[PDB]
Amino acid sequence: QFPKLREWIGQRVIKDMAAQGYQITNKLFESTVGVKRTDIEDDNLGVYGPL
Amino acid sequence: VDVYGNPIRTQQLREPQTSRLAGLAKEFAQHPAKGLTPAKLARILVEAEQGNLQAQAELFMDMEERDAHLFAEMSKRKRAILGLDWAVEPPRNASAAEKADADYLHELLLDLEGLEDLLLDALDGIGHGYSCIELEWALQGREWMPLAFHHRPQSWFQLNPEDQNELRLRDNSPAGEALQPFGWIIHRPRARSGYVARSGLFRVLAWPYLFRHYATSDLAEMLEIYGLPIRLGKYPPGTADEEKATLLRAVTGLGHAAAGIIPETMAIDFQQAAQGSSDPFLAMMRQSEDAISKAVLGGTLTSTTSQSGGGAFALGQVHNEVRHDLLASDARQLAATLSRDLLWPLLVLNRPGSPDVRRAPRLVFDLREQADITSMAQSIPALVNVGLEIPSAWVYDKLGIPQPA
Repeated sequence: QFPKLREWIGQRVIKDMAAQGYQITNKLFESTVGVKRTDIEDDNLGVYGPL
Repeated sequence: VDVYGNPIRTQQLREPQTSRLAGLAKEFAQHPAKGLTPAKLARILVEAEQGNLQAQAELFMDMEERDAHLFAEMSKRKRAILGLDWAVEPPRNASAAEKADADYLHELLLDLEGLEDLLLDALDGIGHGYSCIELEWALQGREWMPLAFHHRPQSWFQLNPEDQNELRLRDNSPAGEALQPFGWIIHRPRARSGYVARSGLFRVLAWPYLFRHYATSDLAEMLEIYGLPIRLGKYPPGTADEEKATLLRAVTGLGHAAAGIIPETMAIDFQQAAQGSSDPFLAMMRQSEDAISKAVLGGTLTSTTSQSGGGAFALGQVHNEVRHDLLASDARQLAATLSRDLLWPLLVLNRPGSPDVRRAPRLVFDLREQADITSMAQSIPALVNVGLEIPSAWVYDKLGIPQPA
C-alpha cells in the first residue's frame, strides 16, 4: 500500500510499490488398506465392507 | 389436536423429528438373509416378537429382493390399489360449511404432488406390518403445507417396553422415543389379529421362501455336479510322488479327455456322480410358490388359477369372490389411515374453528365394479313400462355415468 503523507511538496520524493508473493505446493495426501476378496463376500454380518 | 386427543404444538412442526438423529441416516442394512438357516429364522422371528424389529425388517427387505415370485405377487397387489380412482366425501348429511371444507381438502389433495409415492410407501405395511412416512411441514404464508413425504425404514423403530402395540424411534435409549404427533403417517394393515410384530404377511411367507431357497440352491449344486462321473485312480506300492501327481492330473483331465493310457498295474474306476432327477426339488418349489400365491392373492385366481372363459358376468365371477374382497379391504384400510393422518392435520391447521372429530371428511376409494350396460339397458324398459319408478340417481351412480349439470 501507499506510505504516510510526507512533509515536503518542495523537492517531492518519489517512491515505489513493493510486489509481494507467496508460493506453496499442493502435494497430495493418501491412506489405504488391503483386504481379501473372499472375506468381504464371506461376511454376512455387515462389517468388513463398511470400509 | 389430533384424532387421538394428544396435544398438538405447532412449534415442533418446523423440523423433522429424526433431524436430531443424524446417526440413523448413516446406517447400512446388515442383510440377514445371506446364510440363513431355519434356526436363525426362528431366532429372528422370536427376537422380533420381543421388540427387536431391526433384524426382522432387514430380513423382510432381503426376502422381497431375492424372491422373484413373491416380489411379483406383492407388486401386482400394490399396483392394484395404485390404479384406483379416489375422492373425498363430506360426512353423513353434512352442512354447507362441511361441504366447503371437504371440497377444499379434495382440491388440496388433487394439487398435492407425490400422492402416488405416498400410497406406494404406505402399502409397504401390508408385508412389513407397519409403514412410517415422515412429513415435512412448511408455511406458504398463512396455510400449512406438506412439503414432502419421506419413507423411513422399518429398521429405524422398535417396540415400547411397556407396550407391545406402540412403536418408537431408536434413539440409543432403552425406551426409544415416542412418535411426534402430526409428524408421521403410520399405516398398519391388520391381516391377522395380534400385536404389531406378528401382524406382517412376510411373517407368514417366510417359511415357504426358505423352503424354495433351499430347494433352488440344492438343485443348482446338483446341476453343477451333473455331467461327467467321478473316477478314482489307484496306484501300486513303489509309485513316486511325481508319478502320483501325473496320475492325479490324468484322472482330473480324463473326463474332458476322450482317451488315455495307464500302466496295467494301475486302475481307474468310474463311479456314479449324481443320479436322480429334478422332480423332488421342482415339487418343493411348486408347493412353496402355490403357498405364496394363496397367501398373497388368494387360492382362486393365482395358485389355483381361474382359467379362461369370458362373458358378461365373467368380470363378476373373476372379481367379486376373493379379488374384490381383498381389493376392498386394502383400499378401505388405506383410506382410513389417510383420513386419520393426512386429512385431519390439514383440516385443523388450514381452516378456522375446531370442528368435531366425528364430522371430519373421509377419503373414499372408488370401488365401483363395472356393471353390464347391455343387459340392464334391456331390463329397464320392461320395468318402467310395468310401472316401477326407479330413481335416476341409482342408475347414474351404478353405471358410472355422471348426473347432468
